[PDB]
Amino acid sequence: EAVVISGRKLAQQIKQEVRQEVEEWVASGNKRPHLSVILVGENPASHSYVLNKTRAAAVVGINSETIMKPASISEEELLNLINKLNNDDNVDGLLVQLPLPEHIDERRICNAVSPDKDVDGFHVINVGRMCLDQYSMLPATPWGVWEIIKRTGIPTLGKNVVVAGRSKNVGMPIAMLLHTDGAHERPGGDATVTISHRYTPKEQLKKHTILADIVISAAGIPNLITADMIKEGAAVIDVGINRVPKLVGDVDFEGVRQKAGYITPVPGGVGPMTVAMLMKNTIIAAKKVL
Amino acid sequence: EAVVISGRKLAQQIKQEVRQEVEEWVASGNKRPHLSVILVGENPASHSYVLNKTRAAAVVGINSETIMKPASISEEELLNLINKLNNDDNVDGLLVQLPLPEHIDERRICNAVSPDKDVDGFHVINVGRMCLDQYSMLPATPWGVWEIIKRTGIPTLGKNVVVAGRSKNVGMPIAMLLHTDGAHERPGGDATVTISHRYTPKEQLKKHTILADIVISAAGIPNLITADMIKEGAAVIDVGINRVKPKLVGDVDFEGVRQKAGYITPVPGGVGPMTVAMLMKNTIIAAKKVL
Ligand SMILES: Cc1cc(C(=O)N[C@@H](CCC(=O)O)C(=O)O)ccc1NC(=O)Nc1c(N)nc(N)[nH]c1=O
Ligand SMILES: Cc1cc(C(=O)N[C@@H](CCC(=O)O)C(=O)O)ccc1NC(=O)Nc1c(N)nc(N)[nH]c1=O
Repeated sequence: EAVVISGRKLAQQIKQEVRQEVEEWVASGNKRPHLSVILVGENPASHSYVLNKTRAAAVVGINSETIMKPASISEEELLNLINKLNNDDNVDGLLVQLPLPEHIDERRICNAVSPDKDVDGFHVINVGRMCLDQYSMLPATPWGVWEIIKRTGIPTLGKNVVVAGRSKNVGMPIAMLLHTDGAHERPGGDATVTISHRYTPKEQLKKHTILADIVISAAGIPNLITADMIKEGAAVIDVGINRVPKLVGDVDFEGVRQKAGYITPVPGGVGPMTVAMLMKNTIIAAKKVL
Repeated sequence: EAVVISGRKLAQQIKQEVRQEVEEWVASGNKRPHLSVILVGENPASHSYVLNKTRAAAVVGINSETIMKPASISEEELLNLINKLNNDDNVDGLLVQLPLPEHIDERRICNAVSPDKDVDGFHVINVGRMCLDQYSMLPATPWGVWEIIKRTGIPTLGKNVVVAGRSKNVGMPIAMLLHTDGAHERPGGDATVTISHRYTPKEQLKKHTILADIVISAAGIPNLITADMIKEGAAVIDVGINRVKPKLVGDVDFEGVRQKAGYITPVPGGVGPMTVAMLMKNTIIAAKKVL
């Protein structure tokens, strides 16, 4: 039967590392880290995820504030607010929660956060440095998927991996982290990564996943990963979070639970790892390590 | 037998289009374009390739110069020279031929080239924008691989593609272009892409290539790709150039794969000349200050 990897317990340890690093940093004379979160509108999942992020900040010793603005805000007003925070010497990390209303250019907003405060890793310089295997702020969900793999001890070097999805914030960074060189400034997993997306016929997904030692699902389709697509003993990691009055991942949990070696549940899987790795990035930003 | 795609022929066509675009740019009352290539050291492959670039410049009506420096120059001296050329209004495109000596940080050098003169697409901003499917200077060899595919009508949407190699200048951009969305600012191929590299076990590589409608080899390994790894009718594009009496071959077993592939590029006369052609396109793009 498949080990159900506990995302809640792993994030507990990571957060414990952070609250210790933060306390050593404060004890030796430095400012306590501060994270600002800008939240636009009333997406219930957004508010819920921002709340998780600020609860986690408080219990690791990081100060935080959530600036909530109505969905009717103009792009120029958001860019003013971003620029004021970029110049607030108290603020170490600044992130704008996505998605943003249709009339606001998301990519303009992301590049307007100064890269030293860009704990999300969404600024184009952070994306480019990540893609060159340089030291960077790693985006939180891809770094969480990576930490799930590394702390569970699942090998990646020379192994086959399939990512479902190519979004610039989740799927593509996961694929980048997993195929790249262990020896580089920012190490990678040295795996053999296949990238599928909305134009991958399901038949051809199955022919690649049966070869996969690690299937990573970040598409947002319920029941996309089913037991006949996974080989015996493979690790399956569910980034998708779907509402079907219930919440489920992209994997068919019960069926793949029999077939797989490892699996991550939804909720309680990658979710709390996203919040944990954002805490790492905030203290990294407070140190001006980069 | 397989259709052999002549990269030499396609590149000379494209050079012709660039030439017409330059003459019109000049006839409209604009400065003739100028490309500067910086060459460090005496790698003979590097010298041969820069010579091919400056020849193509002359053919398409672009002024050029190669500035050769000994390998013993310092990083600071290269940056002084690069800053000089960034500030020369006569200079439209500027590239530093890779690889550089171990004491020169390649990353710092590529980021030192003004992004508007960055005809290699190597500046971290161009890399970042390419990886977000924004408009950017595409690097030359990946763009040549893309043109070979598109100008031959070889379809990519929903197809399986395997890239052998993951270098930031060649294999990674090729895999980024091929797997990304046709509907974004800079369109992608919408393919299903597998990236293999030096730790991919040869038997596992084979288990992917057999599903592949396109195989692209940028590993630098003679006879890496052999006819039993390829499915029938597939396209096989040989990015590698290996020296193996001295002879030049690709990563692909040309004669063997010739029999099962639907398409194939030769080495030499394949991707190489396409690299030089797309650099001419990027230089007229840079001269026009379009990005
Ligand atoms: C998907 C997700 C879930 C959770 C979470 O808390 N998941 C729990 C369920 C708890 C519940 O059900 O409420 C679980 O899965 O266990 C936290 C975070 C994210 N993802 C993001 O936050 N992405 C993101 C973004 N949208 N914008 C910016 N700027 N940066 C970002 O990283
Ligand atoms: C690999 C290659 C081959 C040829 C070529 O002429 N091939 C012919 C004959 C080969 C021969 O004459 O031996 C053929 O394949 O037939 C031209 C160009 C490159 N590649 C590069 O130049 N890459 C590159 C780089 N190294 N540094 C910077 N800054 N920018 C770059 O784009």
